Amino acid sequence: MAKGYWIAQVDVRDSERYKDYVSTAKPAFERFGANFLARGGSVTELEGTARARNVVIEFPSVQHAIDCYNSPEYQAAAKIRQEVADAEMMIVEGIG
Amino acid sequence: MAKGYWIAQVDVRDSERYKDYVSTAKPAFERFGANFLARGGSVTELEGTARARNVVIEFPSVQHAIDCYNSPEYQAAAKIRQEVADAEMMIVEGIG
Repeated sequence: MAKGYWIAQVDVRDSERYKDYVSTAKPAFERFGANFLARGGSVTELEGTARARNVVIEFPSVQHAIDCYNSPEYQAAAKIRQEVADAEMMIVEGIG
Repeated sequence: MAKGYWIAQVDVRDSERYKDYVSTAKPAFERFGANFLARGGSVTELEGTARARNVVIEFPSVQHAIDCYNSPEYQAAAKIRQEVADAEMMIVEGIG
């Protein structure tokens, strides 16, 4: 399979409650083989404005990434994030 | 040494000229150790609106990625792209 690249771009509103999301999402990420490539590292804006917090996660497949997002655990954690942060999130299929 | 992740999110108006950008960008990418992880692969939108073409390039370091972007070669190619597409581009530092 091609890898699935989960990419999240995030501006955190409420940093205390954002850790609540990070910690309750973690079991879903681990169950689905999340390989974290970047999590909130230094951002160099080249063209356009970037959100502050950028995350790139490699999954064994797009389907692994989708199932993780859809898991009861991730879905519950996401409720938290959605209230305390603005984020665009997507899965891009890796090269074949 | 942390990797540099060049992430480009692109909506292309003229695919024909965009191909000219890709091929003229290519020697710069090669010079600076670009390892393409995703290159316009299908997008699953999870939250918020994605641009159609999304590129994830792994570079040996953030400085490699920056040097690639600032090189006369890439900058010449980029002018084609800036004419024919809307794009956000950034480098995120890998884990570390």
